[PDB]
Formats: sequence, structure tokens, C-alpha cells
Amino acid sequence: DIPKNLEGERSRRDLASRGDTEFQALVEFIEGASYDQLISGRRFKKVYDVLSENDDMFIWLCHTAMSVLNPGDMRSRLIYNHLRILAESVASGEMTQRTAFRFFESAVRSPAYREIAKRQLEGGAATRLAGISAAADVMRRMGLTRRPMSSYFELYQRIVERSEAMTPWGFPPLFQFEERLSLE
Amino acid sequence: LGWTDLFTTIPDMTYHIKEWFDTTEHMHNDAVAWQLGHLLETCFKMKESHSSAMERAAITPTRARWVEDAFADQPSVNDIMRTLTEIEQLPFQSTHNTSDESHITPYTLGSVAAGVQRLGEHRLRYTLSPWDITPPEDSVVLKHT
Amino acid sequence: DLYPEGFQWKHKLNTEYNQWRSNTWLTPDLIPKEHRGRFLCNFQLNIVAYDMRVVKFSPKDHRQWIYCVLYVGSGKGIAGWGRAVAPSTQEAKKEAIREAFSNIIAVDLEQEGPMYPVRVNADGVRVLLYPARRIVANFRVADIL
Amino acid sequence: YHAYVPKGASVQMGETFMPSNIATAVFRETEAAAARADKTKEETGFFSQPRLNYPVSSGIPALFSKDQFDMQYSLFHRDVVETLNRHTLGTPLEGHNLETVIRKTSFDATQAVAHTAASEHFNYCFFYKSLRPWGTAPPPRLREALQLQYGTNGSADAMDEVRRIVWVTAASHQERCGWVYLVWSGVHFDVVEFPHGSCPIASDLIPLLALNVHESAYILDYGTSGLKQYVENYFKACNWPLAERYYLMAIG
Amino acid sequence: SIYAHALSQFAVCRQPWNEYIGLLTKQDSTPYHTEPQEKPAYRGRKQG
Amino acid sequence: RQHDSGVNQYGLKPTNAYDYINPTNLINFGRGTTFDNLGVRRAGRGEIDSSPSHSGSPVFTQAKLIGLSGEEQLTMCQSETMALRLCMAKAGKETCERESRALDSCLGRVGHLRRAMSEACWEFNDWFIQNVSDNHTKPFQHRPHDWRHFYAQEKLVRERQQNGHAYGRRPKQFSFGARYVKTDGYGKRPRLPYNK
Amino acid sequence: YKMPKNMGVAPRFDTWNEKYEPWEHMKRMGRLVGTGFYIPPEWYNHFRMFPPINHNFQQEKTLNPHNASEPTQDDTSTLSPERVALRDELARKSRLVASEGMRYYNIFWVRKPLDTMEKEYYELKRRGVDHGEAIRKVLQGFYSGLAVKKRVAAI
Ligand SMILES: [Mg+2]
Ligand SMILES: [Mg+2]
Ligand SMILES: [Mg+2]
Repeated sequence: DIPKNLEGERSRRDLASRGDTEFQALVEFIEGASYDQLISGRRFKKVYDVLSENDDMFIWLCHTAMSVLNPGDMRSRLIYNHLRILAESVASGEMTQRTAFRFFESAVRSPAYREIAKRQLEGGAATRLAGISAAADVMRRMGLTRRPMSSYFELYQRIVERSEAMTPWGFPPLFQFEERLSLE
Repeated sequence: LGWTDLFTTIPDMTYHIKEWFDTTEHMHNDAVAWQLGHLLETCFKMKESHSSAMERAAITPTRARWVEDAFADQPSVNDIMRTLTEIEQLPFQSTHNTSDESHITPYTLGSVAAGVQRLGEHRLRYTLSPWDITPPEDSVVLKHT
Repeated sequence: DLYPEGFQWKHKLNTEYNQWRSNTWLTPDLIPKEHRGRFLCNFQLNIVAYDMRVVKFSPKDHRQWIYCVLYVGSGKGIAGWGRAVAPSTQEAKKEAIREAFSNIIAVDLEQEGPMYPVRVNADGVRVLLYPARRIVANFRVADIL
Repeated sequence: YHAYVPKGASVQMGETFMPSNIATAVFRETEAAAARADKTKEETGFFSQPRLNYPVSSGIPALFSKDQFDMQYSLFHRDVVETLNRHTLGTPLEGHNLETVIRKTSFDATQAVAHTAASEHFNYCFFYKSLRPWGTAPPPRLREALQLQYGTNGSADAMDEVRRIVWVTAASHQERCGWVYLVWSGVHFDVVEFPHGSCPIASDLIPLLALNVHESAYILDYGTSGLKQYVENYFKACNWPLAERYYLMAIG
Repeated sequence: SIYAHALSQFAVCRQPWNEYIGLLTKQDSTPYHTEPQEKPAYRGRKQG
Repeated sequence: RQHDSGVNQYGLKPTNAYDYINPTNLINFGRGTTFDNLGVRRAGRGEIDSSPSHSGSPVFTQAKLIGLSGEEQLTMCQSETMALRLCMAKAGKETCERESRALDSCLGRVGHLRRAMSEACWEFNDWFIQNVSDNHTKPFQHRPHDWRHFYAQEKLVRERQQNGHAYGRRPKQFSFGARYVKTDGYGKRPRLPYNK
Repeated sequence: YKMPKNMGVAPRFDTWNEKYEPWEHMKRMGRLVGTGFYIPPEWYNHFRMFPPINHNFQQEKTLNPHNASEPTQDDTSTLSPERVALRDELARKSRLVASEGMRYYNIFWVRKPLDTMEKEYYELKRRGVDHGEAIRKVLQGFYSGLAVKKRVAAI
């Protein structure tokens, strides 16, 4: 896994003519149904890995939508820009998910925040719609996915599956994100 | 009257101002403009917590009407005085005598039970309640407990 | 200025700036993702020590793994250090190098040396970093500084 | 400043023609306006009147005076919405689409209030969305579909024929309480008349154009007998390309 | 005070903000209130 | 990237100085081990080192909980079988399939009930592993010497009562008949240890 | 001597947070960029002017559970126990009153009966009506309103 470097004309030519890799992987898997080949678990693995290339990015976003009580109003340009920037920094590996999340909750919102929160929330849990429309919006306006819908679908799906789980929206602090020991 | 623009109901605003400006960063007047401005917009300018019923007002609209009938455009205090004198003589049935909500001056105790208890420290309670002071019609021979 | 602007010029890509000014562009595997196009600088490499640890994979199987400690530095104010346990010598070298780029630290050189004594202990190793008229230190510590 | 100016009034230039008296009267009105704004803010229910896509501060051209339209918008309709809100809260219908209120209260008494109100709200909405202020010329594809059905051997005869049939259907509704629609059955066009408290969605048609045949609609202007003139004008002011794109979406 | 008395009739009480802000329509409200369960605490360096 | 942050190319990534000196620990534990099975120090399930832990001592009783396969185990139908046994023992003239039908109806349900419980319990094993278990990371609480500090606190007390003197000392045991076999002048009851 | 199995890889239960804390990366990246020899990542270009919150500290360094560390993640009932008793009791006497505003999801831009009724409860109390009577009176108010409504419905 040595990431190539950008180089002189041939590498840029090869960036240009590149085309869609996600569709190519799929073609190459499917083509195992051709009479002269078999159906390959490796071709499928490569398919899978290109479908899930972002993956964990979505995962991160889930946490920002569902794992935070009262993350302010998520429509306002301010908190929105916080979210945007941190997302673009989870993608492209500039930050750890843990660091980006701890950034997000500790980001600056508004003076006397709790005391303004007493004017809206009882037990301090806001409504989650603004959060999801925001977190889909970011992935759309950031160029995160090749095909537009995938952002919204994945983010939605991953939430709906967790909805059925015992104590769904809380997480152990150590297993929630990247740490030395992890879950299977 | 637009004397001032800013109003708040938040407890101990002073602390919050302090610690908000602690998290704030640069000194360039753009940064300053925004930080101050954001503070103002979020607390001191009235949106979503507010109502006209709820702000404290002496001149609430009938009072305004009365005032401008009394003191508006009168070129001395004497004019004002015979104007008033002429107004206090109006009956209760006249069209031009208008009522209004009057703000009740609050009592000390606030309830009658409080009145009794307050009264009762200037007094000597009886060892026995009134219904049993008077002896039984039967005779209760007192033993040791 | 706590959080200085730094280098903003976008007229080339990060990868082209990096390519031109840094030797690091030649070794894209030795650098972690967050630092990839980010350096404008040349880094010296210093391999402090090589060593051999046995690694038992089973009660029969025994492998010979080696152990590298090195530190990357550039006299321009940026260093970092790393160590690794790998199968080959080349492996532990490359490993420890991308480990040392993960841990990179910087120093503000406005002051050219610490202005107060820093007393701090690494595990079991008690270290004193204090202001001097010049650089005094053990040879190795000296050119780490 | 837009937020601070009350709902009705316009923000304009000082000509300094103001005596002090009316200058004070204005501030009084503004004070009361703030008061009634504060109470309307809490009286707000789930459903709400639609924002109008076109300025009605003057009338809707060739059709309505300011007062006619505004007597629809800010009197009858706003009322219908009050009722709808009052009866969709405290019931299983709280906080669903306009639809699933229209659709699950259909065809029955004892929800009759809710259904009437809901379908009314819709009819009005779709009515406003059906009027384009200076009127449009009906687009080629819709003209073609309409020709295949109504057209008898004449050029775009379908248009005068449809705008005739609508008049006919309107006059054939005696109550003067209700709605005339141009709708798509899913296999063909036709012009229907719905009584007050019924909508094309309850009958599962797909609506293209709405016309308001309530007497309240034409009474301030065309009088009691003026319905023909009214409809004729509505076609000067109606919105065709809407009906068209809805039609094409229905088809696929 | 001997005489503020004239002032006292058109005098103004101070408005009820505490319960007004209590009774503001809230977006966390619940038909029946439930108290949160108890949160995880820090039991010391060995326990986490 | 493609996989975990705490596991590199060759095995677990060695952060503390214990791993640079003892790098067996990087890749080995137990028999159940795979290369993806590092960083998850728990291995698969039904597998060697799959067991979840609770305050460090692993959980090996799971079935015993839901009352499948336990000596104390949950019993579905009793009244049935006792009724049928009663009938069987009473007499041989009349025969009852009237009871046996009730009973095997009962069992017929019991099957799906059990599959249900087993299923739910596996869900519990998973939930537990996510949100409770420490994965054998924290010190045992379940043996008395692990609580030594606690006991010490009480030894301290019994000492300060003794004028801050005899630590861990206790009253000398006496005799079965201690009180009633001893003449005047000798202690008939065991004293505080400082009071010897 | 037997130990718990994974103690070799056991994380430091006090300090394992430090590494990831936002301020840390702010400072480090701060003096890294300062060199001139590093290209700032864009997150730093951003949080440069909105540095994170000051006084949120973890529960590891501060040993208190009661400390509400986070302005964001906080949960404390704004409801004082008296209020709890009151609106809870109101809602147990009638489910219609409880359900009204929120049947499915909370519709939060509409006024709700539970609140209105609490308001006129206190209203009654300060006119000296006692507890029980005020409660049955407010409830009667709601019920007679509802009576009007469903009479119209039938008509
Ligand atoms: Mg073992
Ligand atoms: Mg031993
Ligand atoms: Mg062992």
C-alpha cells in the first residue's frame, strides 16, 4: 500500500483518464459470470473495499448526529461550519475520529449556553432532524461521494439499524473510537 | 422610547460575559466586532423568549392616553393643575373616564394562614386545644401511664 | 500570536510545494497521511541503535525480530523520534521512521532555548532542560537539541 | 429592519407630510400590533397558510381586486386553517401530512369536521398555486394531450373547448359552494366539480387546475350574476405550465 | 416610609420570569417524566 | 485507512516500553489467535479466549443465567407432568390420553420458547461485550485478598482502640468451658489483646 | 501468580485521554505551523479563530461525577421536583392531557395543554384555591373545552 506520488505528464494523464473506479470494480466482479471465468471472492473483496472506502467517515458523522445531546442549532452557519471542517478533516486522515469528536463537542457556540438551553430543553436533549439534514448536507457539499445519494442513504441506514439496540445512543468511551484495543 | 436597545433575563450575566470573552481569541477589530455582536444577539436582543405582557411597564397603553390628556402641551404647571382638578370630578359613568388594570400593591403575608401564624408569636399558646380543656362528662381516673 | 497563520500560498498544489522543497516527497511510504503533502523541509535521519529480540510465535516457532531506535530532525525547528520491532532490519528502520513522523514536535525558536528550567521525567529517566550561554549536553543529546 | 416592522404595513420613504397626531396614532397601532403578534405566535398550530409566490398587495391582475383576494386569503381560508388545527390536535391525526389527514378522514362522519377543513385547506392552497398573475399560454405537450380528447378537427380547439367545458361545469354547480377542477383520472382528462368539503385527493385523482366557484370568491367584484365573466377572467390569469408538468409527472 | 404614598398606586410590580420561562413550550417535553439513569463515574486509576 | 489504528502490518502496535522489550506480546495470546484477532484480544465466539470479562474475572456462566441448562434451571411445565403421572399411578382400568395431549401441546410450544431464550441470550453476550466488559483489563474483585486495603482499615480501627498499638492482633481463644472452669483471680473471658 | 488475561495491553485508565484532547493538537499544530516549514491543515485554519472551550475538563483529572463537564453533553432536569409532582399528577389523572401536544414526536411550536393547565393551576393557587380543588377545576376546564369541540364535531 504505497500511495503513489503525483508526477510528470504520465501520472496526470492517468489521473485524467481514470474514470469511475467503483463501477470498474463491480464490472470486474460481475464478469466472473462470463463462461470462461469463475466468480472470485477477491474481485468481490476489491468491490467491497471500494464501496466502503469512506465508510468510517459516515460512522463519524453518525456520532455527531446521534451521540450528542444538544449540539446547538445545527442549521446556523456557525456550528455548521464547525461540522463541515471537522468532517473534511476526518476524511483525508488529518485528524483522528476521537480528536474530531472531542473537537466538535468542545467547539464554541454561544455565551451562557446552558442557561439558554434551559429556555428550550428540559433534560437537554435537542431534536435530531437538524443534525441529520446538516450531516447529509456536509457530505453532499464536500465532494465525499462519487454518486450523490450514497451519503444520505448510508448515514440514514446506519442510524435505523442502531435504533433497535439496547442503550442505542450511548457508547463506552474506549470502544467508541480509535484506540489501542478495539471491537471485532 | 428606544433609550436602550438591550435587555436580558439571564441570571448573573456578568459571569457569562467574562467567561465568554475568555474563550474568544484575537484582537483584530473584525474578531472583536463579531464576538461582541454575537453576544449581543444571543442574549441582550430579544428573540423567542419575549412578550409584551412580560416586560415591566408603568406607561401601559391606557396610561399613555391619560398622560397625553393631562400633561401634553400645557404651558405652565397651573394649567396642569386646573386640568387635573377638572378631571377628578368626572363621574364613574362618563364615557371619557376610562378604566385600567391596576398593579396590586403586595401584602406582607400573602395569605391568611400566614396572618394567623404571624399573629401567634405575640401570643401564648394553650397547653390544651379548645375542644378538650373542659372536663369530660364522665370521670377519667388518672393512673400512671 | 499563539496560533500563527503560517504558509498560505496556493499557487501550486500541496504536493508540488512538497515535491520541490522537501526530500520527504521521495519517500511517500515513510510518511503518515496527516503529514503527506505538508512539509517544506529536508530531514536528516539518525539511526541511534539496532538490536535483536526473539519473538515466540508458538512453542516450536521462534523468529528473530530486530529493534530500531532513531530520530528524524531538521535544524529548522522540527524533529521527532521513533522506535519499532519488526522482522527485518530494513523493516524496523522504515517502521521506526514513519513512527517518528507520527510523533513530530516543533519548537518556537523566537527564544532560542528554554527560558526557565524544565524538570520532567520520561519513564525512570529524570531530565533537566535549562538555559545556558551555549549548547552543553552529551554528544547525542547535544545534536538532538 | 424587516423583522421589526409589523406584518401589514409597508416600509417606505419619508415625505415629512405627517402631522404629529397621526404620527402618534401610528405608533399606537404598532404597539397593539406587537401585542396581537405575541398572541398569534402562541395560537399557532401545526398547519399554516401558504406563502404566496406572487405579490398580492395590489390585486391579482385581470382577476381580483386587493379586497376580493384578501377576503379569501385572510378571511375564509385563514379560518379554515383555524378549524383544521383545532380538530387535528387531541386526535390520532396530530402532526401528519396534509394528505394523511385528508386521506384518513375520508368518507366519514364524526371526523367530518377534520376532513372538511383539511380538504378545504388543500383546495385553497392549490387554488393560489393555480393562478399566475398575468397568465400563461398553454404549452405544446399539454396542448397535444388535450387535443386527442376534446379537440374536434380544429387548431388547439382543445383550449377553447376546455375553457368552455369548465364554464359549463361551473354553472352546472348550483350551490355556489365548492370547487371546479381540471384533473387526470389516470386514463384520461376531465373537468370535475367537487362540493365544498371535498378534494381531488380524497377521490384519488391527480389535479391540474383549480377554480374557486365559491360565491364568496366573485361576490365583491362580479356580483351575484357575474360567474361567467369571472371564469372567463380566470383563464386570463390561470397557470397552465403547472398543469402540464403535473400531467407529465403523472404519466412518467 | 412616611409618604411615598402617591407613587404607590400607579407603582409597578416586578414580572414573573421564573415560571414564565418554566412554562415556555419546550422541545424535550414528555407526557410522563422519567429521571435519567446514573452516569458512569471514575473509580480510580486501576478501575477506569 | 484499511484497518485498525492499534494494529500495524506485523501485529499489535507497541506503544509502551514493555512491548519493545517483550514483543512476543505483540503477536501471541492463547491458542485462539489470528492476525485480525489482535487488538481484539477476545477471540471470535465458541472459541478459545472468546469469554467476556466482568471486573476482570471472565463470564463463563451464561446459559446458567437464562435458566437453560442449569441445576436451578427454569422449568416450563410441571402441573402437566404431575397431573399425568398422577393419572398413570392411580389405576389401570381407565386410560388417559386426555392428559397426554394437554402435556405434549405444552412441550410443542416449549421448543420455540427455548430457541427464543437462547437467541436473546446471545444478544446479551454481545451487548455485554460492547457496553460492560473490560476485556480482562481490570483487577479481580472476587477474592478476599484483593480487598486487603478494606480489611486493613478495620485492623487500624481495632488498633487505635488499643492506644495505637497491636496491629492485626486478636483475642486469644479460650476453652469450651472457659468461664466456668476457672477459679477467682484468673481471667474468665478473653480480653482485648493490648489488655493481656 | 495469576492475572487478568489482557493486563499486558491494559490502557492507562487515568491518562489515555490526553493524547487526543483538542487543546493539545491546537498547541502542537500551533508551534508546528509557526515554523513556516509546515503547511497548515485546514481545520487549523478554522479553529485558529474559534479555539475550543476553556473549562471543560475530563472526569479523570477532576475526580468528580457531579461536575457537569460539558456544556453540550449535559442532562439535568430543568424541572424542580414540585413541578414534576404537579404535571406528572395532572398527566396521570388524564392521558388525553398528557398526549395532546406530543403523540408521536414532540410538536414543539404549538402550545400544549399540560403547560396551559399548569399555568392556570398556579393561577388558581395564588387566588387562594387549595391543591385538590384547583386540580379538579383545571381538569374540568380542559374537559368542558373538549366537550365543546366534540359537540361541534357531532353537529
Ligand atoms: Mg487462555
Ligand atoms: Mg504460583
Ligand atoms: Mg498469561
